[PDB]
Amino acid sequence: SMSIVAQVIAQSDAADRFLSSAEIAKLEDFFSKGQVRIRAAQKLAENEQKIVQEGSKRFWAKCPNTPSNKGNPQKTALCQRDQGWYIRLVSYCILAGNDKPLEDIGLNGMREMYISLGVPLPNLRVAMSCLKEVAAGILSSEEMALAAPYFDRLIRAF
Amino acid sequence: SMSIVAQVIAQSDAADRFLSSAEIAKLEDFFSKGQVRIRAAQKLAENEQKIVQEGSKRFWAKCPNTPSNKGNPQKTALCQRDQGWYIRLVSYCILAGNDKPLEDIGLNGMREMYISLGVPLPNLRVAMSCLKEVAAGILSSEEMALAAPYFDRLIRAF
Amino acid sequence: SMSIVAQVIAQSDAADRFLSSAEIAKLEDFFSKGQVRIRAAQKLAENEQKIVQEGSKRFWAKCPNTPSNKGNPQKTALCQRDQGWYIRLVSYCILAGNDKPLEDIGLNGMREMYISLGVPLPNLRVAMSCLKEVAAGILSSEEMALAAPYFDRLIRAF
Amino acid sequence: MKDTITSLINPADEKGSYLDAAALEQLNRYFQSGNMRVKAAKTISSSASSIISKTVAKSLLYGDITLPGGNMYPTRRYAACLRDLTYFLRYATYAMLAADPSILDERVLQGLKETYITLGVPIDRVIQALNAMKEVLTESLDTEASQEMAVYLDHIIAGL
Amino acid sequence: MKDTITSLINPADEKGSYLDAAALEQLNRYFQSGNMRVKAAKTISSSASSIISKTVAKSLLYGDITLPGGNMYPTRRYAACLRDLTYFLRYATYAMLAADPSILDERVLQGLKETYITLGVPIDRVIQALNAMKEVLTESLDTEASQEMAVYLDHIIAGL
Amino acid sequence: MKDTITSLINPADEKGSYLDAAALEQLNRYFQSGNMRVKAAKTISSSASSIISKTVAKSLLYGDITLPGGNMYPTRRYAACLRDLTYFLRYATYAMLAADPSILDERVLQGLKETYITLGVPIDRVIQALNAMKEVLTESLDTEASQEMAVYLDHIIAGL
Ligand SMILES: *[C@H](C)[C@H]1/C(=C/c2[nH]c(/C=C3N=C(/C=C4\NC(=O)C(CC)=C4C)C(C)=C\3CCC(=O)O)c(CCC(=O)O)c2C)NC(=O)[C@@H]1C
Ligand SMILES: *[C@H](C)[C@H]1/C(=C/c2[nH]c(/C=C3N=C(/C=C4\NC(=O)C(CC)=C4C)C(C)=C\3CCC(=O)O)c(CCC(=O)O)c2C)NC(=O)[C@@H]1C
Ligand SMILES: *[C@H](C)[C@H]1/C(=C/c2[nH]c(/C=C3N=C(/C=C4\NC(=O)C(CC)=C4C)C(C)=C\3CCC(=O)O)c(CCC(=O)O)c2C)NC(=O)[C@@H]1C
Ligand SMILES: *[C@H](C)[C@H]1/C(=C/c2[nH]c(/C=C3N=C(/C=C4\NC(=O)C(CC)=C4C)C(C)=C\3CCC(=O)O)c(CCC(=O)O)c2C)NC(=O)[C@@H]1C
Ligand SMILES: *[C@H](C)[C@H]1/C(=C/c2[nH]c(/C=C3N=C(/C=C4\NC(=O)C(CC)=C4C)C(C)=C\3CCC(=O)O)c(CCC(=O)O)c2C)NC(=O)[C@@H]1C
Ligand SMILES: *[C@H](C)[C@H]1/C(=C/c2[nH]c(/C=C3N=C(/C=C4\NC(=O)C(CC)=C4C)C(C)=C\3CCC(=O)O)c(CCC(=O)O)c2C)NC(=O)[C@@H]1C
Ligand SMILES: [Cl-]
Ligand SMILES: [Cl-]
Ligand SMILES: [Cl-]
Repeated sequence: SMSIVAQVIAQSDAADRFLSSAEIAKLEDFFSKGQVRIRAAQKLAENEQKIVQEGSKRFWAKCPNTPSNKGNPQKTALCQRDQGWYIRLVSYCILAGNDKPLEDIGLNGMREMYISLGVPLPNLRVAMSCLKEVAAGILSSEEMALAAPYFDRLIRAF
Repeated sequence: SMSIVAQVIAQSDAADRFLSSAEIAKLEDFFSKGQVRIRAAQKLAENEQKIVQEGSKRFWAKCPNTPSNKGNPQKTALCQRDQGWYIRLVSYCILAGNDKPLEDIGLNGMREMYISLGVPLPNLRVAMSCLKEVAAGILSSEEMALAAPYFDRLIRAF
Repeated sequence: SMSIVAQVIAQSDAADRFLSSAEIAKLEDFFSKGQVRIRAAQKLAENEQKIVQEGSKRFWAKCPNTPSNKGNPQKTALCQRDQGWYIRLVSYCILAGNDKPLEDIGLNGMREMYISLGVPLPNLRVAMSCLKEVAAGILSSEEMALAAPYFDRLIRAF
Repeated sequence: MKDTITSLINPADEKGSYLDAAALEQLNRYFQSGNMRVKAAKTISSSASSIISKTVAKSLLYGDITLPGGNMYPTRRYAACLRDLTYFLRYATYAMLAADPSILDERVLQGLKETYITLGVPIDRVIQALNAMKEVLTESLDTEASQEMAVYLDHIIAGL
Repeated sequence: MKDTITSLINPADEKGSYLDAAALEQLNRYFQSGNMRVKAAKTISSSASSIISKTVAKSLLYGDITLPGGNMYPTRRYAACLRDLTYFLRYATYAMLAADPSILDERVLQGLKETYITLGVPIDRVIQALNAMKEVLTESLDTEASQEMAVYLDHIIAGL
Repeated sequence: MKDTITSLINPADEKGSYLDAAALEQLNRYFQSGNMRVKAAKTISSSASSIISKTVAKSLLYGDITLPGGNMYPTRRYAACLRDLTYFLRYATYAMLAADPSILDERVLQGLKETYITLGVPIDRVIQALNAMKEVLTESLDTEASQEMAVYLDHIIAGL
């Protein structure tokens, strides 16, 4: 029950009834712009790395006091890795129609992991804000209208 | 455990004891008027069809908006069939001393069947009321004193 | 596992361990006064009949409304038989070191047997009380200190 | 367990027909058995302990079966025999009131002979106690009530 | 239950990669199935009782199965058949909307054949009613919607 | 398992008689065995591990049976031998306290010889360890207590 269709079917099956008009309304809004979802996920996959370095530059301008900006390249590589991983989790949510790929994979237990690692949370605030701004410059006006709830959801978890 | 004697024996056997005075009182009232029960079941069998057409006429007078009164004779025949079947289930209850032939055969799942068939339930209200009135005119004063709890039970299930 | 030694061994064997100090304490108290047990069982065997008639006289004085005191000598003989049987079951418990010869032979299903026979239970109350008082007059101070738990156990079962 | 009324009403329901004249006729004579079967079941249900006491007192007592070595010694074996005879009387009364020995076969007479042979219970003494139970019931019930209880106790005897 | 979107998103998450071009391509054609599957699920969810009524009225009624001795006699057996066909329609609609017959296998077709053989339910009549359900859905849905419901009802038929 | 008291009380109950003078006499000399059997069972129950350690240390150790190829190699086979000797000591103590070797036959010596022959366990070494167990018990118990434990260990030896 990760995707929106499976959740709709699981809510209807639990109540031993057919698909109510609210659930038809939810699946109408998911499947009407499903070409945009394929296009947005393909675009986020296609130029992941361009987004990641162009957001890392803006993030190191807006926050130079990071564990990434400490000289050694391997914490920097782990930060670039995390930026790409969170863009992948945003693309999964664009495809799934709900933020449950971002909650189950990305945000469940994220705070405990980052506080133990020593990565500050305002640093991740501004990192995912810069990543959102770069991806807004990349995607479109209306593919970003799909992605921006999930980028906002990711940003708000820090 | 359809008949009253078998239910009495099943209640006494479950409690590992002999027949209590309430159960002797119930079997006294069943077996005292058991000649009337044989006579009533034989009479309901004997002129089933007279009751069914004479009640169908009164029912089509009191309710002309039936699936039976739609011209084609085969829904009409299925209605006459059901009237005879429910008179047979009433006679089984007269013989058994309880309404368990009517519940197990006739009323369990009856509403789902008739709502799926498209037969209205006020139509069956008035059909079994007219069938009761005709059978009251047929049986006696006191054979009908046996049948009228079961006809009322059948009527109340619609 | 009727005797106390067999029960001690069965409790130790079930727990896959040797003899605990509680069980050594129980077998110390059983075997220290085991000469008294042989003497008491031999004395109860030796003058059974003296106890039985001398207790029957006191019991017919204290309760004349018995099935024994109804003239015919054969219910009287069955009562004398039962008094001797229960003295034998007391002697088995003196030898065994526990009241399990009295429970398994004498008291298991005793109440159902005596209620079906028509022998009243206060009659047996007072019969075994008089039998205890006579055997206290017979045995000793300290052989009766062994028998009196088992006579009390027999008395309390009525 | 199937009684007389259900064993006629059920095949009429499988056929979807009324009770035909043969089955309704054999039901009618059951319905005028009727009040006497209920009268016998009332007499037995109040005086069941007395019936069992008289049954034991004229077939099993005052002999070697209640003495040591017998199978009604000690009190536990006596109590087991007493509740066995109470089972036999209660299920014969059920089968008499139902006019059908089917409750005697799926509640009483199933593995009972093998149980008694394994246990060492003397089946001839059980049969002799059931024969005395018939004589006890003859002196306490009405005339044809005793005969029907005799039929339903002979079914237990023949099963044993 | 796994649907089409989860069955592609989950292996990409185990791999830690994006949806590659084959899986994203087969997801894309599911996304332009899409609005018609939702339109068919809307049509079925409002008119489910009518679909079941028409399915029974052209495959099961007016014969010997609803007469005494049949397996749709008495009313309890009719009601059981009716809710069975409603289960079949609802889970076929779920499997059509999901584009995946996995919900038909772990909710419907598991022990069902053995249940029907033990119960005495005529499986050929069930299959014939499902064949009539396909014809009822053909006259009420759109063209390829009927074909996809036919696929997901044939999965129940082949499991039965 | 039947001990000495039950093996006398039970036939008196089957006969329905008291304990006659022969059985009550042979019970009396068991009752003045008595406190010494309990004293020996107390000594063994506290020092059982020490008894088994001394039994192994003078019959089984410092040879080729605990070296590779021996049947007390590796540690699993040593532990199995150790709990076997603990079984032998515990059931001999039970049979001594009961004054009856019946618990040695239905708990210990039943299929044991065939078990050891199938397993390859050297029965002569087991018998030699039981012979050393008797010498260990002789140095730790009283005089006739050691003799009765010797009888009940010879019963295991003769069964093996
Ligand atoms: C970069 C935007 C920010 C930051 C990053 C940083 N991250 C790490 C180390 C790790 N990061 C993760 C991340 C995840 N595990 C998951 O399951 C998910 C969701 C799918 C994520 C995002 C993990 C597991 C590690 C541990 C190392 C490893 O992967 O083996 C570090 C290194 C910290 C350290 O002590 O080594 C850093 C520096 N740093 C910044 O400045 C940015 C705010
Ligand atoms: C007449 C009083 C009313 C009514 C009747 C009507 N009935 C039917 C069709 C069917 N009726 C049944 C009935 C029963 N099945 C049972 O097990 C029992 C209890 C023993 C009963 C009463 C069934 C199974 C059917 C289906 C057809 C068949 O038997 O094969 C119809 C036809 C409806 C249709 O769509 O064909 C009708 C019209 N109609 C009235 O107007 C009266 C209120
Ligand atoms: C005398 C103290 C009391 C009493 C006695 C009485 N007893 C009986 C008849 C029977 N008593 C027994 C007793 C036992 N069976 C056992 O297994 C044991 C324990 C080992 C006991 C004590 C039995 C079996 C009978 C049945 C007859 C028989 O043995 O064959 C009676 C006769 C009752 C009757 O209806 O015949 C009587 C009168 N009566 C008293 O007044 C005293 C209280
Ligand atoms: C008295 C008639 C004779 C007798 C009886 C006796 N029976 C048993 C033990 C058992 N009796 C039954 C019988 C039934 N159990 C049921 O549920 C029913 C039907 C409702 C019946 C008929 C069974 C199954 C047993 C074995 C299990 C148990 O004991 O409960 C005993 C006891 C045997 C024993 O060793 O204790 C006895 C003594 N024996 C006679 O000598 C009388 C002639
Ligand atoms: C109508 C199509 C045919 C028919 C049907 C019939 N079925 C049953 C009883 C049962 N049906 C099921 C099936 C399911 N239960 C579920 O939860 C699901 C999936 C969601 C399915 C598919 C089961 C398990 C049973 C047995 C338990 C129960 O009765 O509830 C019956 C009743 C049988 C009876 O003896 O009462 C019937 C009549 N029979 C026909 O003849 C029609 C062709
Ligand atoms: C030491 C004395 C000698 C020896 C012992 C040895 N025994 C076994 C394995 C088994 N021992 C038993 C014996 C018993 N189990 C019981 O419950 C009881 C009574 C309470 C007894 C007496 C059994 C049944 C087995 C087989 C099952 C099992 O292993 O548990 C072994 C192990 C053999 C193996 O291959 O592992 C050994 C080594 N062997 C010697 O050489 C010593 C002289
Ligand atoms: Cl019992
Ligand atoms: Cl149902
Ligand atoms: Cl081991």
